[PDB]
Amino acid sequence: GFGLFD
Amino acid sequence: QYPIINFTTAGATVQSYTNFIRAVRGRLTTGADVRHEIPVLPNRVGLPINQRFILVELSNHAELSVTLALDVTNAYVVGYRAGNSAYFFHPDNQEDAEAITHLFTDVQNRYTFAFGGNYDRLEQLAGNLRENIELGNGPLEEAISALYYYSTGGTQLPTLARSFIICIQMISEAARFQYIEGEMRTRIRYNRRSAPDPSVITLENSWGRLSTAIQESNQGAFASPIQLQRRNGSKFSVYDVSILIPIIALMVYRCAPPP
Repeated sequence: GFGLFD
Repeated sequence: QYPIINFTTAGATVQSYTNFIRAVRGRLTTGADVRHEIPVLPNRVGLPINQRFILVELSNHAELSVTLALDVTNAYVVGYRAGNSAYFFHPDNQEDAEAITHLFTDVQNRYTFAFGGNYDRLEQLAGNLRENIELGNGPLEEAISALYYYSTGGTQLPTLARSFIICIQMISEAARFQYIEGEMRTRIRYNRRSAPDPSVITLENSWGRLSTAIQESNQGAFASPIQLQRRNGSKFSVYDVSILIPIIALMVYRCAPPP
């Protein structure tokens, strides 16, 4: 769930 | 002796680095305290000295080894040993000063730096900000060598400070954040070395505040939003623990969990 930072 | 976890930069892979970070997390936390699926580090209050530290033994392709000591209460580096010398960051208080006397007890030469290990101070000494210090397996390999050669005059202070900045991010911050672990995995996978982007820097800066906001939340809802940055530097706000469960792996103890 790293899309938060893209 | 305190628990020891080994890692080498020599032939490092995504998997070997992942195994390492997972092992570090396993020795930092007990499983007793997990909130919204996120483990909490042991409370410093009443923590017996025999449970206070873990050791990370780092080796590199140059066949050099150093051992970092991490405080279990915050996952941060407090000092290191190389051969017959050990060096400790300036302690914040008398209890911490006493605590570090229990580390590397047989070392011939013990030194405490006059400076602490916080980034603001290390960046001043390094002459560079985190945004201009490359991270990756090569940087870590180089850092281990620099730490190893400090006692004999081979390493200048700015290089020592830079080397600490590298180690702290690739070990402590990676242990604290799956996201930062992921960032280091990517660098290893592609043998790239690059400085951390704003998302990484802002997470590092916010770890304490995120820990408190999560622990003091109302059923997971933050009273006050926390501002973070995206990779391109743009700002966004976090309002709830939910979105951070995949991002933060460890929290510093701030309060008891509500009934």
